[PDB]
Amino acid sequence: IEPYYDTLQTILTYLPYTMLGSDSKIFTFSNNYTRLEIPKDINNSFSSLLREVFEFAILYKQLAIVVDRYKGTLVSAIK
Amino acid sequence: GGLLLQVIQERMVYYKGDPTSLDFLTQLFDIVSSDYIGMLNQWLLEGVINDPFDEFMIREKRVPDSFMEIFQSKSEYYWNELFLIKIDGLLNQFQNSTI
Repeated sequence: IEPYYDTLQTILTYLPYTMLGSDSKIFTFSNNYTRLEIPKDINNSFSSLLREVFEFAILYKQLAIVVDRYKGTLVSAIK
Repeated sequence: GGLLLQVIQERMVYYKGDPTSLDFLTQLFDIVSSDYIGMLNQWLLEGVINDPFDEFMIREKRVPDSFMEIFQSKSEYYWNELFLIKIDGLLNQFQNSTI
């Protein structure tokens, strides 16, 4: 199928850095880490699958932002 | 000087709900304060001030040599004026007139 199917193992090379909520050479965050742009040269199927995988990355990034922001600011003991 | 205890206590308010951070801050406060407790214990058990850094709150002051003969006669002013309480270094526990 290789000759008849074109798409960018290379994804798995740069995927761990994106999963940990960090910028990547092929995946870039924007708008205060609220959306992630899937590049060109990722055909329909792979993009549709990644949209499910990238849910973890964005959610974890949001949680990390919250933890880093409210680490020692809140006064209430419960929070 | 003695302002460190105030900084730790101020710092400890934000981490009052965090178990590990509160444990570390409490341990640090306990070990750091031990010298101050030593001074207070000696003062209340033997009536002697020891550490010459002027850290302790109960400030006993030396009479000048020029007035030694005067203060020996009027010992009332020696025993009523040359012992003071340094208000800057007091914790909130001692922030009470009767204590």
